[PDB]
Amino acid sequence: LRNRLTDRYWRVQEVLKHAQHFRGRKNRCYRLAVRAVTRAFVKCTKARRLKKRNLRTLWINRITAASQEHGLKYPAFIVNLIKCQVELNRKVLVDLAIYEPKTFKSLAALAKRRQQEGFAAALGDGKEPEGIFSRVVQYH
Amino acid sequence: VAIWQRNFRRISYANTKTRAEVSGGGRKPWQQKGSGRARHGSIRSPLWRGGGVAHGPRGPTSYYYMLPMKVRALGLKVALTVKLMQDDLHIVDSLELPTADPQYLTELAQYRHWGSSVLLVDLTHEEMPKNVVAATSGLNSFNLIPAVGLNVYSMLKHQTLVLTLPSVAFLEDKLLWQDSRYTPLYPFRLPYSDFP
Amino acid sequence: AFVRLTLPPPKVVDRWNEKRALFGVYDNIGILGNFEKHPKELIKGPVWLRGWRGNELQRCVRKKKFVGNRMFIEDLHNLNKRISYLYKHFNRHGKYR
Amino acid sequence: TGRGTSSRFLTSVLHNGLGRYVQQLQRLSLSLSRDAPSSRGAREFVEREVTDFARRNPGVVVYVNPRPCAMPRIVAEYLNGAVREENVNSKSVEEIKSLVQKLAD
Amino acid sequence: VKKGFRAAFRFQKELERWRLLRCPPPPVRRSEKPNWDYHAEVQAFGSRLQE
Amino acid sequence: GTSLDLLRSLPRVSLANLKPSPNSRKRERRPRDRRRGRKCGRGHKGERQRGTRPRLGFEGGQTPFYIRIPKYGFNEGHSFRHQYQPLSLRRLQYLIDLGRVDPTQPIDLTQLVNGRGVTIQPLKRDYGVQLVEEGADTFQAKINIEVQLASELAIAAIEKNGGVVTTAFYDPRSLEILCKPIPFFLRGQPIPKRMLPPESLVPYYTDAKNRGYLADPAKFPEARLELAMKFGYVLPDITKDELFRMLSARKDPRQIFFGLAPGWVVNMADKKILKPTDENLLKYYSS
Amino acid sequence: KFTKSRIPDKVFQPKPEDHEKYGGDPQNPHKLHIVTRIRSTKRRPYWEKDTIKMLGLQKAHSPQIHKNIPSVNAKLKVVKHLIRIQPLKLPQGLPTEETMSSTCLKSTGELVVQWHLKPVE
Amino acid sequence: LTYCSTRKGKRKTVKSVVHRFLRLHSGLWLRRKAGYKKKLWKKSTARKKRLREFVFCSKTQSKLLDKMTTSFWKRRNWYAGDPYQMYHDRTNLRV
RNA sequence: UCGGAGAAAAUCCUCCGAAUGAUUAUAACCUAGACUUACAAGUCAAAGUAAAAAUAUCUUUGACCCAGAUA
RNA sequence: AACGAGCUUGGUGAUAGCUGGUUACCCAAAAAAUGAAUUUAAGUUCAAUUUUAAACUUGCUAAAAAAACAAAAUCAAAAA
RNA sequence: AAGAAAUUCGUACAUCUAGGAGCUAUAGAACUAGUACCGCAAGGGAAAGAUGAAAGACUAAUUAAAAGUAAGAACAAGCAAAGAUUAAACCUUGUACCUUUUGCAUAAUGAACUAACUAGAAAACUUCUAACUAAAAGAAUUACAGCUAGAAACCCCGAAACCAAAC
Ligand SMILES: [Mg+2]
Ligand SMILES: [Mg+2]
Ligand SMILES: [Mg+2]
Ligand SMILES: [Mg+2]
Ligand SMILES: [Mg+2]
Ligand SMILES: [Mg+2]
Ligand SMILES: [Mg+2]
Ligand SMILES: [Mg+2]
Ligand SMILES: [Mg+2]
Ligand SMILES: [Mg+2]
Ligand SMILES: [Mg+2]
Ligand SMILES: [Mg+2]
Ligand SMILES: [Mg+2]
Ligand SMILES: [Mg+2]
Ligand SMILES: [Mg+2]
Ligand SMILES: [Mg+2]
Ligand SMILES: [Mg+2]
Ligand SMILES: [Mg+2]
Ligand SMILES: [Mg+2]
Repeated sequence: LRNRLTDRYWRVQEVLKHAQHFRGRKNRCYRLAVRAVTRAFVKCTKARRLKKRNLRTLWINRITAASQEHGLKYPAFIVNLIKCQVELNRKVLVDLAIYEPKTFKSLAALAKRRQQEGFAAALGDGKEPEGIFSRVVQYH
Repeated sequence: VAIWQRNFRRISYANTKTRAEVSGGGRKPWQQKGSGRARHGSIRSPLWRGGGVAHGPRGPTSYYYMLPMKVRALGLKVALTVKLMQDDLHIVDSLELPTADPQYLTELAQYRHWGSSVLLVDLTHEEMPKNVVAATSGLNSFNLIPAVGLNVYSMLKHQTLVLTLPSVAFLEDKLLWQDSRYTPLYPFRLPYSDFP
Repeated sequence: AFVRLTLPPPKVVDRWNEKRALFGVYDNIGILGNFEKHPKELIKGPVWLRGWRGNELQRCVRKKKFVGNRMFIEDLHNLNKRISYLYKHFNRHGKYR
Repeated sequence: TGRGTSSRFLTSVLHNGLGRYVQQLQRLSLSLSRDAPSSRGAREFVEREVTDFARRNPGVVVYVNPRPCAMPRIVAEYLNGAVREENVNSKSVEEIKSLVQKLAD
Repeated sequence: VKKGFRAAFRFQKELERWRLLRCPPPPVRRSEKPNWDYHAEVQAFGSRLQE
Repeated sequence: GTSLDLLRSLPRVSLANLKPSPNSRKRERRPRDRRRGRKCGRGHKGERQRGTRPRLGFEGGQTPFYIRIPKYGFNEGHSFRHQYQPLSLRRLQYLIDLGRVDPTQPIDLTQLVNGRGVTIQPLKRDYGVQLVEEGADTFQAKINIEVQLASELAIAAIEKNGGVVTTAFYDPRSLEILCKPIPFFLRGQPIPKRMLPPESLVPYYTDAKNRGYLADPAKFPEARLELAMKFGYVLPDITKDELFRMLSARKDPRQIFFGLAPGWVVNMADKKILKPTDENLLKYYSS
Repeated sequence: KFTKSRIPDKVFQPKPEDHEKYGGDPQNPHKLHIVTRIRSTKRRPYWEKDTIKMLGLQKAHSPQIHKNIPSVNAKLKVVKHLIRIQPLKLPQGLPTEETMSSTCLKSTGELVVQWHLKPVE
Repeated sequence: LTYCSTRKGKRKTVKSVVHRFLRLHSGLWLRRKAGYKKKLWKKSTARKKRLREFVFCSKTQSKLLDKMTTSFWKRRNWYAGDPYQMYHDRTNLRV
């Protein structure tokens, strides 16, 4: 045996250190531990993408709850705020709903205000002048 | 050159027995079928404890090869230049010394800012002075060789080179002969018109 | 895996022993000595591979050619079998035809 | 590895920037070998860059210890009590300078 | 017995880590530990706070 | 040389600072990692993957290409054909100009070999050197040269400048001694006789037009003049030439060296030549 | 057999109502095309794959400027279904060396030569 | 073939190649046409002429014949009066 | 095994033949460029030269080795 | 103590176009399973593909008329 | 597939008993032993040991350290984890590995687990790096820019059988 590997202790500990919080022989038996660690790492990597999407779903639910309190559906709240040139994102809208209820009510009133102008505008046929809150600030 | 000097002498005596050379192993251990075991034909196969080695060292092995004669001569010229340009070469008229005490030689090396190890070259082994022979005999890092013994590897191992004036002429003659020479019609040990 | 629980004794190497200090001397015996001797003549080793190199089949055949007539019966039988195995490997087996 | 590891919340040591900003790195130690190939880049760092780093950061105490050494090592200590150690073995001058700045920040 | 001094040396460091966990050392003031100069540290204290 | 000045600045060269020339070493790949491990480059399991594919030239069972072609005597008798190293007049002039061949003395295969102008391999069926016409236009040397074969144009160039060319036959044993005389001398044998040409080559070396060494001298003047008229030059009377004695020198058909008779022993060590006195031996060598 | 298709010429002969709908004059035709890839060439025949790379439309929703000349149009007709063709419009004229660095292509198809990022005022 | 021979440890020539093909030094190989001596009474005159010719070998065939012969057969031979003297070299070959 | 024909470039798809003879104005040698083709084998051919004073006309197959027959 | 032919050793590392296996990381490219011959169809050799390096110049898409066919591919001027 | 000879070369380290980019208890001899044990016989054929200067100092210590257990059974829900979370489990996401099968796994093989051992090897041509260059090579070889040297390569286990001599 001229040349025998002498570092196998540390190569084994590379895998087992990640497996110590498993249950069963997965947490201490290298042949089983290595297979489990590889699935845990694959799950972690794919969960990084999924985490962003799940957070957005949480925000939309929380925004729907907040807007429904004032009588507005989620699509009405979002689109009409956009039509007012307000670019607050869904993550920030949740922070305002939970921690700034008075400000969020103003946004609901603004969104409903713009929504009503749109209803009148469509029936207006274009002869009627544009709504006060329906004006767009141009940029160049 | 230095790698040639190290690797052309090398013979490794590492060996292992193949499955054919380990004691026993002739009979088939158990039948192919109706055993529930892995199939085997000998208890000395590489998979077994005590079996033969599949690809191990085989017998005495040699690493012999030869660098071209011009290449090996060119290496010595490069090594001599390196010692001179790096202020590690010291030309001396003769190796005569006042005393035979090895301490004197070591002290002189310190005084002149020579290295921890010194290589001393003399023209021929037979005529080398008695005083230097005694001094170098007991010194590990001061080594005395004749001119025919000069080589690249020893020059690298020793920090400073000491050449006598006659040795320098000897060295120039042999090395410069290598360029401006013909290829050999037959080995140079045989008589030639103008070669000693 | 299990590891030593103690440090092994330190290895002490004398780099200036006579063998290490004088390694390489007379490797230029030919060019610096008028070519009376070739440097290979300074190689110490088995009679059949002094100043020679080859693959294992060549080495086995060379040993038999040199000292085959002075070999023990066990050794010579093993050497001859090694030749036939290597002969079949090099001349019939491999990726490249 | 998230569930196999610890986590914490975003924080500062002592409300670091509310009133005035204080540099958390307070001590750097550099161990060198005078004559060793692996410590060459660290030796060049001391010759050229260590003095400038010390002047730029007057609140960090820098200790340079040339001594017989197999691997050069940088030890960084912070005000909160954390200690970080870095192997500098055979790194170029730029890498060591780049790493040293990261410890300060 | 596998060849090598290095693996033995590595595992010694692992042993030290385990020993510390089981029987943690009694805390010692930084003045006792190496790489300490009182005069320089005092000046750095002032410079740190911009005072 | 500024490069040597760079060495002055740098640290000492030693066994710890050595490096091979860049790109002088490729990497050896072992089948251990996933890239080159696994199937290890042998492909899927089969005859080739197990290492037992048929021999080179086997085409899967159909009659192979190298066997379906008829046998024909391209190389019949190849090892028994005589080969002549070609020496051109261009190369001969180059050697004379650089001093590697001495035009003052007669030129034989030994002189050409000594000056490295030609490389002879007797073991590889060389029977000597043939003069080759190439370079004839620019050849301007007066030379006495002995070759095994010669061409009409090559002979014309030699004679026009005032030199002499003869074609002589050396047997395989004689050729080796002529090419490398000194190794022969160290053996300690007496100089052997030179065998006459095989019956096939007798007509060639007994013909004046080829300047054969066994040809009739009386027929040389006619042959020499004929080339002069054919190739438009005036034949030079070489007897008047001061170096006529050297130019006229020719070896005896049974002599290998100019001044050494068959049967002598060359004692190089003591700088002596030993000659036999036994009558029967002298008859053998004189023959 | 799925094969390359030759469209009848009548498809590309417009009607008077078409000019009113899209607001393009049959005279003074526009010079440069704005073309964007809005579909994938996966699951499409290789000839459609080839032209998309020739036209530079490898990335989707990134506009490419092309010449409104018959040879280019022939290639565009091959991949007409995978792209959106919009006429390049120059309200303020061609960009000059001074304004070459201040341009911006609007979603309307207009290449403005002055881009300020300020309220119109 | 034999890559490492028992006695000398060398490659061995396939003599059936040496008995059928001629190697020109440039790297080309010559051969005869199969059947050029067979059943000539039923072959057309043009067919017989095609059979009589010496023909070159392809790159793969040349590569195979190179593997099946040793270096001795690839050397320069200076035969007096060689009839292939001119065909051992390539002229005006740009490629 | 190969050739002819339909489907029409698939088929265990459907047919006819060939391992030919007849016919003779006897049908050379040499040589550009091409076809066909895994390889092997198989096709067409200007120019030049030579016999004569229009080609052969109907319309296919077996390699290497090895044995024969001769001048 | 499993005889269509005992057992042991040796030849022997028998041979196996068959089953199984063939141990670090990173980067890049990638066929196709088509045609031909083979006691050949569980294999092999050649073509074809693919690939690395090098040389120097046109390639890919398209492609009018116009022929060849019968009354969407082959060919590929100019251009783009 | 096999394969000469003629003919050239070679005084081999010489001196005295030396040497290792050989193994270190599954290695290196099968070996602590041809023993124990197995077979009527020929024959086959193992395993293992570890204190200190002193045991005429009571036999040493050293190590979160393998699997396995114990200390400490479990608590709706699910390839056993991942995202997370104030929170271990609850909520959400998620059809074990290898090998093959057509690129397909709810297929079919193989794996109770731990430790150690356990499988790519050669230089004809080609490429890269250098020496010298119409010549290169330390004799025999190649050469119409070559020649010389270096570096770069082609696995493991497994039959039924066949033959010789013993029992
Ligand atoms: Mg999403
Ligand atoms: Mg055996
Ligand atoms: Mg047996
Ligand atoms: Mg077996
Ligand atoms: Mg063993
Ligand atoms: Mg030659
Ligand atoms: Mg062909
Ligand atoms: Mg004609
Ligand atoms: Mg029985
Ligand atoms: Mg086998
Ligand atoms: Mg098969
Ligand atoms: Mg058959
Ligand atoms: Mg074109
Ligand atoms: Mg043992
Ligand atoms: Mg044992
Ligand atoms: Mg445990
Ligand atoms: Mg659950
Ligand atoms: Mg089954
Ligand atoms: Mg390898």
